[PDB]
Amino acid sequence: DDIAFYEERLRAAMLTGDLKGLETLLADDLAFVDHTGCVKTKQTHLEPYRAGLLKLSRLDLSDAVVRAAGEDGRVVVVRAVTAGVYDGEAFTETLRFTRIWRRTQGPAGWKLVAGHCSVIL
Amino acid sequence: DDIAFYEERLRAAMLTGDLKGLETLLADDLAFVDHTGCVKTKQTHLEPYRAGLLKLSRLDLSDAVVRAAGEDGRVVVVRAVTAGVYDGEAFTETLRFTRIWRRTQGPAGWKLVAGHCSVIL
Repeated sequence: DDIAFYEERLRAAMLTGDLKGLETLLADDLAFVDHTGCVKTKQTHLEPYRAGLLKLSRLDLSDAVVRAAGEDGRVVVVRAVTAGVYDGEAFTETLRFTRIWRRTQGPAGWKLVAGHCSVIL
Repeated sequence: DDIAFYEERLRAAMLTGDLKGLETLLADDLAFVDHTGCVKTKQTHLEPYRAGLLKLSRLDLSDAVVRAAGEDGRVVVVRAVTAGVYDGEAFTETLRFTRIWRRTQGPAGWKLVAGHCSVIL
């Protein structure tokens, strides 16, 4: 019902490095565009978390816009102020995220089918 | 049914500056993230076309990925090689586009509810 629950779950899993949490939230057909415009799969997307190459210290979301793409699709567009370490280097980055969630059944929930992030300039 | 029809319609409307075509394809609740991470509405998104401030000469799409966000949502992630004039200046830009289409009824079709574009680096 409320995509805020899943958005918050995702934020927590990313911030805490909860790989199992991330694996649960992301659909296996994930197509995720990264900040260089490269299209990543679920396994390539989660690799930095799984290797310990990405650790986030800050992930502050604001200005969320939510739209419906039918009863079973939800778009979330949000501003994210982030900091952490990536590939051995401290970083700070401010991004716009677009995320597309699909409704899932069996266990009633939502999973992430696609997303895009790019820097806010 | 085939989101390729609407993707191709959109490509043609953008390339030809068909403002009415664009107005038909874009939902009124459009949230579109531009290449600086700014979130635009349908009216702010179409303004450069309507003013004659953006004219495209090239819009070559490739490597399209399509995903379903239920029966009534479709995600398209595509590489776009573009050129034109914007605000009086010739430009060339290569982008990744993410587009989220919703199924519409009455006239059976699809309209764009959200999107994101960023440069491929």
